Amino acid sequence: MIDLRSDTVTKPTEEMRKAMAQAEVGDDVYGEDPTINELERLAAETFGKEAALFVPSGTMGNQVSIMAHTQRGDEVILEADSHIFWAEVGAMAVLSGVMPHPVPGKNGAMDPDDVRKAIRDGNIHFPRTSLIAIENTHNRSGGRVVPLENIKEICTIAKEHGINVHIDGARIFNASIASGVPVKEYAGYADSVMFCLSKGLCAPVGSVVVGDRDFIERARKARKMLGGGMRQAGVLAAAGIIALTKMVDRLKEDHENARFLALKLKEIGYSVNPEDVKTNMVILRTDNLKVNAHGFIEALRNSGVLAEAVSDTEIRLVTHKDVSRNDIEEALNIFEKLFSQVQH
Amino acid sequence: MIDLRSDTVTKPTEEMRKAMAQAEVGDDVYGEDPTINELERLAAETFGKEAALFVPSGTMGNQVSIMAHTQRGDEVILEADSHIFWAEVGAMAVLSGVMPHPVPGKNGAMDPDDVRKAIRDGNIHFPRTSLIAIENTHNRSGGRVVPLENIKEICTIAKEHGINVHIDGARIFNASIASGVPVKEYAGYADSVMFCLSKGLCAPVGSVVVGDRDFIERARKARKMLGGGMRQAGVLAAAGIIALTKMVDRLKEDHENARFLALKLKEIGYSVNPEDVKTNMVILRTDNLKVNAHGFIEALRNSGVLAEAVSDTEIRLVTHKDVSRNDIEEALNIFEKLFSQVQH
Amino acid sequence: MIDLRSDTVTKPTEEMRKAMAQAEVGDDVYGEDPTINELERLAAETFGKEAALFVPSGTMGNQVSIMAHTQRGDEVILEADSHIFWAEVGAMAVLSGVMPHPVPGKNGAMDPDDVRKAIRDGNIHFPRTSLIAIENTHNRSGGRVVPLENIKEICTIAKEHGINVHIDGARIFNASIASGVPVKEYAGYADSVMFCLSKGLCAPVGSVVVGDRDFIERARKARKMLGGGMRQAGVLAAAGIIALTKMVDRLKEDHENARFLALKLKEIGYSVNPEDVKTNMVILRTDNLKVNAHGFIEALRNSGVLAEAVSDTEIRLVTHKDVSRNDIEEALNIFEKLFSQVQH
Amino acid sequence: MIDLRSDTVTKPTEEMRKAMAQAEVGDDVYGEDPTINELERLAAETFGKEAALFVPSGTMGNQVSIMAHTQRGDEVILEADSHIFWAEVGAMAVLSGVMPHPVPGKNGAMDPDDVRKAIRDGNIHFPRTSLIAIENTHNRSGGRVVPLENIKEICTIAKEHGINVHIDGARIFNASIASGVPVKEYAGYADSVMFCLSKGLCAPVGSVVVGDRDFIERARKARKMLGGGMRQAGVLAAAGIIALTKMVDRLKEDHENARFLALKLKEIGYSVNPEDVKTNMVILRTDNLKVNAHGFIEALRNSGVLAEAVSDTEIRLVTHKDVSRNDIEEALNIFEKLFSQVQH
Ligand SMILES: Cc1ncc(COP(=O)(O)O)c(/C=N/Cc2ccccn2)c1O
Ligand SMILES: Cc1ncc(COP(=O)(O)O)c(/C=N/Cc2ccccn2)c1O
Ligand SMILES: Cc1ncc(COP(=O)(O)O)c(/C=N/Cc2ccccn2)c1O
Ligand SMILES: Cc1ncc(COP(=O)(O)O)c(/C=N/Cc2ccccn2)c1O
Ligand SMILES: [Ca+2]
Ligand SMILES: [Ca+2]
Ligand SMILES: [Ca+2]
Ligand SMILES: [Ca+2]
Ligand SMILES: [Ca+2]
Ligand SMILES: [Ca+2]
Ligand SMILES: [Ca+2]
Ligand SMILES: [Ca+2]
Repeated sequence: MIDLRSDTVTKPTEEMRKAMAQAEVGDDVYGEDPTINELERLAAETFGKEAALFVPSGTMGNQVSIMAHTQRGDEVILEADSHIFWAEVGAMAVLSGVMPHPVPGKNGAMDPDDVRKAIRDGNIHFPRTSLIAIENTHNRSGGRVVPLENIKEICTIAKEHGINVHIDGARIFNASIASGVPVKEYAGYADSVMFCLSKGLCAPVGSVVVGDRDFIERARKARKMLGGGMRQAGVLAAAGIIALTKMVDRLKEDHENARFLALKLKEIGYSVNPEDVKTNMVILRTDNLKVNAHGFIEALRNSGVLAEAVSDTEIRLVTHKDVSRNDIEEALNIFEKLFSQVQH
Repeated sequence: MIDLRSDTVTKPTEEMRKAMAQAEVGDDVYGEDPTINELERLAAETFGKEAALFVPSGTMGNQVSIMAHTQRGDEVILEADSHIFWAEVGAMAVLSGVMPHPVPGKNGAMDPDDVRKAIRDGNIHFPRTSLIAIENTHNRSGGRVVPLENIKEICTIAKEHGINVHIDGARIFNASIASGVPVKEYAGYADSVMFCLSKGLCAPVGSVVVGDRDFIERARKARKMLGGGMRQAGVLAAAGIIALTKMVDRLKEDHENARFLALKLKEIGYSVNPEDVKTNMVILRTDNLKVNAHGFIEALRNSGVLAEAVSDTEIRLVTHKDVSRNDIEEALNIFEKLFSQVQH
Repeated sequence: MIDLRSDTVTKPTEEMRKAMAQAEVGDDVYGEDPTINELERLAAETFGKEAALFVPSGTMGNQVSIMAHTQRGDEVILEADSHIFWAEVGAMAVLSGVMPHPVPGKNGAMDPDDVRKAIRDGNIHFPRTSLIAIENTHNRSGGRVVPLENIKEICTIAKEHGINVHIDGARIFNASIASGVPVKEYAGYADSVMFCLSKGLCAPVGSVVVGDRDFIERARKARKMLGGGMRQAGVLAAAGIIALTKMVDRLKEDHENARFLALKLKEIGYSVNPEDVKTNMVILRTDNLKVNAHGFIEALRNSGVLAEAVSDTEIRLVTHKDVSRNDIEEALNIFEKLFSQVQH
Repeated sequence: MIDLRSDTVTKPTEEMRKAMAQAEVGDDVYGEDPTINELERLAAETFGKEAALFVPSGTMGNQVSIMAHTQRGDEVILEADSHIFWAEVGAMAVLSGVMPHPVPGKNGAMDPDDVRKAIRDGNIHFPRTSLIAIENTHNRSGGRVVPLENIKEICTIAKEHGINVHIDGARIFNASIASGVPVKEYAGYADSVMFCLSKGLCAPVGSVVVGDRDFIERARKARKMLGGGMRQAGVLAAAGIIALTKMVDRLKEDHENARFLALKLKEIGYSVNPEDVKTNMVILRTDNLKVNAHGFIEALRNSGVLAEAVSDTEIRLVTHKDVSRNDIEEALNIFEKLFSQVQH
């Protein structure tokens, strides 16, 4: 099977497996795991922030950030197709008692004027707007890179109102590799950033939240409440340090493989826009096929290629360390064989 | 002052004042207030439902309905400009732990195909869609009437998936008067309807939720939790019986006054669409004026007319029993004088 | 029927009925109801506070106070048998996301040393203690009066830790009449007090929260969220002004009737402690009877007397304006006849 | 340092470190991690249950169980000193919207008659009792073993009412070793059991929830919402399998070391009851010392022994794999040297 479903399926490198076996550990509830502590120090340093917090998932990273930024009855502005709204189980309503205010963007970029219009006036009928969340890269639109200028303008709006800014940077190193913007420059326009270790950077488990000391203290207590306060989690942090410090540069290979995949899919005749492919994701539309996305996914699966439908007419293909150029070429031979069987 | 801010400002009639003074009362927590019990009986009968529940506000009516229809973490589909999302203080997230799924409609009518697309499939990442809310009339769009066929098709969609349907019928009698659809007919396509007594029907306080016996018992316990469990509330229900049984027919006068207001505002030169005015509300746009909506609201207030801005470029004018045709004519004179000094 | 179930069953006086009929009203959402505004002014003045808030029930009064005093995850210290824990539908957990810390008291008075021990230290495992609630009079223990020195010492403890203090003063005027302590004096040791109009003071609907300006504005927004934001509620406030200004002194009659009831029940042979009866409630124990409290309640109801069991072995009898000494004498005759057939 | 603070401080065995490095992993969000899957199969088999769910902490295990057993506004009966109430950050109120009903027990055993009395009647004022939680062993009382007969009688009560039963079995294998009761026999009297891998069984991270298939499916979705849905968590489950299958028998050594510690502390002159010591915990009281528990903890820390104060007059000592008999003897020499310096 060639697995193009997600970059979460990456398996740990040999260096990571060794580091996990040899990890120096302690009880993180007492702040005594030295490898967790070093991962958090490195993460804060990398992002230009005072403090950092390891969490067992990107979902938890986002939700403790929302909890630490908000009070009950607040409203959170976020992009209408972003992960926090789409695919985090409604946690923001249950855990934090906040409402989402979905703003449809273009490729993850909310028009700053629409962000302005979404902020609630001080009026007894309205929730209090206390948080704006930005996702970079933006998953649903195809791993698109949100321009730094968009983040800067939204930060400017937030400072005018006293509103917190959170970046869902699950794939912020993919954004950085594609744009040349260092992650600490994105992070300078936010109060908090969540970034994942367990996607393209190939750690088996985890993400990190970075921000100011007082915010991270609140987020750490939120983590305890949600159940993310682990014991000898240095076993995980050992792999996370390798992910953060050694696995960023090679994300360029995933980007090259996704672009090559898209170029050749277009040549075959599929509805793909290679010009849209800036990081490790390709959106393929079924408009010129007689099957819908779900039927094409099943046909691919039966032919040895795993992918996911993100709508009835769109499939998402995701590259990562565990699909090589050889694997991409094999997948393309499978896509080529299938095209005459599914074309309209 | 000529008050076009809202139809909530209606004061009780002399008949209502007499009825409140001599209301037969009892302790509603024990179900022993005879006037509450008769109002609920009349309301259930009027709407063709098994049971009904008096509440002190339309907000509480919507929120106990949401609580009784949902579990924590569920999603509620509703129109993106509907009152439950716009102007109920984020209560659905705080009180029920549910997420709104805002669907932008056309004049309050969500496209049924967009409703279909908004229902979550059963994946672990997604909330469970358990409720669809429809607002009729639709406030923000200008008191617009949602077509019965829209409500009917959404009811069919909901039945398929085992999803509940709630009508926010704050102004459902205005809708009925304008469409000719009996309120019982609207209500047959919903599990619950909230309708207000304290707006155009001129009661001083309250709304009523109608629905099935088991739903209403759940909503009654939700009412107790939220603090709507009153004692000798028959004082209020006495005016409510008069509102429900005697004040519906004259809503036609409010509609005629709103249509007259809109026609004459257009003749003066203001940006109004009299063809959009089907019940008791008029939207005026400030696009051809030197001031925005907030500037115009202040100019109007200084000149003796009260209205509200619903955006930076739109004001909402609402007619009701306590603005006569005389008052509308006087307001139009004020609008005419103001036009030369606000015109662009 | 002779109704000893509760003092909530009080019906409005003729003076109240006239006042409701001619109440001067306005839209309370705009702060424009003159009778609500005067009731809140009188209430704040009576209790020595900056501001006040009318609410439709004592439950809502307590719950908006909790919301305005707390953040999600906080803990609220309160007496283990107090109404907020016992009989407010778990609202503090649902609406505010706070945990109760029940402290068993003696006659409603929590030992201040137990309050000290219940305050959480700052550890990551513990909620933040942000509120202490005191109930005076204390309902479940038999309408008992919490000593002023208890309230004073708990106030000192709370001030030390920056913890808010709420008095559930549903029956604070009963406490004041029995103790000689002015309600303003009780209230000076609390941040907020909720007191009821709809119990012994005989208004048909409502309670009032008093406190600081900023707290009351937070509580007013909480009221909007919960659905207590009414329109022309001056109809209710007119009766409330009469309740607050004219119905306090005669609570002495309720106390005398309760004490007479208890003395005569003991003379008959029932298990009652007349020395415990300081306001308008009597606890009767069924330990020397063939029936339990529920069996005795049914026997009483069949004989024309309404009361409530508060446990399997205890019934609560409550006096109020609508049970005269004549009615108490008639109830005692019924109790005497029943004794020979229920006695053990 | 001799660390008697907790059994959470256990470090992974050499066999665990090897197994983590060699773990066969996959993406647990897709159910594709074979080592997680095998751990869950083994756990369900061991406890006689249909299904099992790995979680990153015991706190998360308890809280997803509460979420899966309850609806908003429910009440949970639990022992007044149990971990869910004492030390889980008020999560049950925030995450599930439920109230605790603390019942003071004797050594973790709630009197079944008190459990009966705590169940709420069906009444509009009351939350719905839907869950009873039992903790075995009971931490705060000194690692005490709850008798099987207590669990059986509480199960009997729950079946009469349709109430769910959850065992907080963080240390259920310690209970089993001490009592001879197999864990699947305890579990047969519960709907769910949470047990920890990361305490005495020496895994670095994690716990497991066991129960019926439908309950575990709900708990798995709760885990996704809280942020416990990890990716290649087979690295952790590899150690967890060794913990579950190889580390249970040697808990007897921890019990022998705790009993030896207690016997010799009593001989030295400290206020310890060796007869109370049935598993791996010892409570030492400071009643006969001139210092309180906090001062004694600091004196111990400065002398090379780590422990924790659980009140102002009580310290808890906890044995585990990483304190040997040699370490216990060294700690006792330190306790002996200190006694003349702190005795009253
Ligand atoms: C932008 C963003 N933010 C947060 C998370 C939550 O991170 P998690 O809780 O899964 O560790 C994710 C997870 N995406 C998983 C996925 C699956 C298939 C294809 C692509 N992506 C995310 O894309
Ligand atoms: C559709 C709808 N649903 C619920 C409510 C809540 O009802 P309340 O809690 O206020 O009783 C309202 C209230 N509209 C008040 C208003 C003010 C100004 C202009 C127009 N309308 C509503 O329009
Ligand atoms: C101390 C206290 N606080 C708040 C409330 C809530 O107030 P409500 O939401 O009902 O307006 C009550 C209500 N007691 C009603 C009752 C019934 C039978 C016998 C005695 N009392 C209360 O005693
Ligand atoms: C009975 C019980 N249940 C759940 C948990 C939560 O498990 P956690 O979320 O920490 O993995 C714990 C944790 N006790 C940690 C501790 C520290 C010091 C001394 C003794 N114990 C527990 O004792
Ligand atoms: Ca900032
Ligand atoms: Ca991975
Ligand atoms: Ca239906
Ligand atoms: Ca009105
Ligand atoms: Ca104060
Ligand atoms: Ca009354
Ligand atoms: Ca069962
Ligand atoms: Ca451990």
